[PDB]
Amino acid sequence: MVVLMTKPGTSDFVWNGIPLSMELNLWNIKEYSGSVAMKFDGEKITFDADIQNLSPKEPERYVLGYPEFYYGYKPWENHTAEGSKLPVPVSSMKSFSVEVSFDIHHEPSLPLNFAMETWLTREKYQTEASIGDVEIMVWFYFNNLTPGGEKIEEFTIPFVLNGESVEGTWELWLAEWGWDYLAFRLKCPVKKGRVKFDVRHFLDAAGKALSSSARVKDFEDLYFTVWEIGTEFGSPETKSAQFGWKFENFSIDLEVREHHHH
Amino acid sequence: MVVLMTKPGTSDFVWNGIPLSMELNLWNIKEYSGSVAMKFDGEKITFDADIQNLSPKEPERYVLGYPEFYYGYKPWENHTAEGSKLPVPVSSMKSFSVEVSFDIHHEPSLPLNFAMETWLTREKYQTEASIGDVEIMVWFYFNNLTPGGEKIEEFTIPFVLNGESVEGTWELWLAEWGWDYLAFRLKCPVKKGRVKFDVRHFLDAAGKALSSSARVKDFEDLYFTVWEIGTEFGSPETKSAQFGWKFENFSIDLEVREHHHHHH
Ligand SMILES: [Br-]
Ligand SMILES: [Br-]
Ligand SMILES: [Br-]
Ligand SMILES: [Br-]
Ligand SMILES: [Br-]
Ligand SMILES: [Br-]
Ligand SMILES: [Br-]
Repeated sequence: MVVLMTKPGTSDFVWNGIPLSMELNLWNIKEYSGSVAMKFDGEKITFDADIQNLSPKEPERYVLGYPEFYYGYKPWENHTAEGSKLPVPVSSMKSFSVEVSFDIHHEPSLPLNFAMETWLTREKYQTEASIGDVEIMVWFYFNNLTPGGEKIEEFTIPFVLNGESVEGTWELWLAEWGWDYLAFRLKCPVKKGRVKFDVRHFLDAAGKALSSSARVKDFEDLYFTVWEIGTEFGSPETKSAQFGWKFENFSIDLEVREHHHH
Repeated sequence: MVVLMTKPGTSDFVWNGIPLSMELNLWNIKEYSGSVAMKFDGEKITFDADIQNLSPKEPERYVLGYPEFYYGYKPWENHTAEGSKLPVPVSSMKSFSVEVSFDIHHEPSLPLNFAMETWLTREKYQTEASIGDVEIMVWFYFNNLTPGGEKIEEFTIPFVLNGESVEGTWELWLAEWGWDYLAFRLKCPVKKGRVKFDVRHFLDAAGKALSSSARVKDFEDLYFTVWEIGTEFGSPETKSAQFGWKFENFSIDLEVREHHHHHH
């Protein structure tokens, strides 16, 4: 299964029996010159960009794009690969373990992160996120890039790094924009390696942080729609972007609480 | 050569052609029960503690002990293993690279660090440290423990981590006690791995930080007496300690400055 993209768009693929979507996502790019290439070869997914003459569509949104791949339904795209077990309500999720090997390369000054995210929505199949909805980001890497909003808390969350169980300190950045923006940023970023973690830990911390919010009142009743894996890049000042990534050894294990458990 | 200790004290040993001293150091423990064991087997050095009924000698000093090994002369113990190249004046040191593989294990609540250190003295073989002398610690790991004094600066200092060159951010903690206490703490602690770094880089940052000191007058003229490698542990509320460590693949490389003979 060789799936290749050289311009913005979305393609579905199957990796280790998991149905997924790849998105060469340049959402906030107005214009550009150069090259972009996304490829899935059956064993791995890679992305490379060597783009110039950049301008943002909306300078206030800061980042330029998010080349990624995802499991589940992405609301902003009205899209899901066939056979995905997502969306599921947050209350029915016992655990959601994600495993991936990664390598991030970039031109040194480039604002960039290695971020994973979900959209928590009131309705199962929304086409946007608004007041009452949540965007939860998990940053494993960052370079000359700070999350949006303000740092409100710090959480200790375990994960497996290169087969070793480690306790990470995750900064929580909150913003009350069109929707609720929550970004958990690892204090000690990792550019390459293999990580294994349970998304449930980030859902617990986010529910606890939103426990006094007048906007997100029924946290556990929201639908966990997707799990996106990619790199946000750029700033309103970025005119040239040279970077890429490689993802390998990918696996997801979703545990849903049902009547036969216990 | 097998070196084994099961109570506080010192023993000399030779590792990969390097003369060293091991110290089962419980310096601030007034009393204890349970087991302590330090061992060198030719290839590695290990320590294990399963101690209870702990009480400090001086509660104000906070930590309970520092089981360690060292290269050179430790002033407080008036001791050196035969054949060490230290003490040397700081000005003479071009480079002092240290390499070690380490694994620290401990009960989760235990106050503990993986800290390396030197004592910078005015005279070559002092028996203690006082005003004008410096204590410089390098913390690669910490658990439920903060260095003494206050955070006065942050420094970018490179090191090799698991064969990859990295640039650590180190907090500098400074305290004006009986001597000057300086502690460089890695913002991103590592309890297991392989590290290679140059002590000269920490001395350069310690020299800058102490540039306008009324106590420390001439940094480069002081003697670099020792390089201690161990784990500080405990607190005045610590009643029992369960932890251990293992150190392997140890090497040091001292590069001294060359002299040019003047005829006057
Ligand atoms: Br295409
Ligand atoms: Br690059
Ligand atoms: Br961390
Ligand atoms: Br997991
Ligand atoms: Br233990
Ligand atoms: Br660091
Ligand atoms: Br180095």
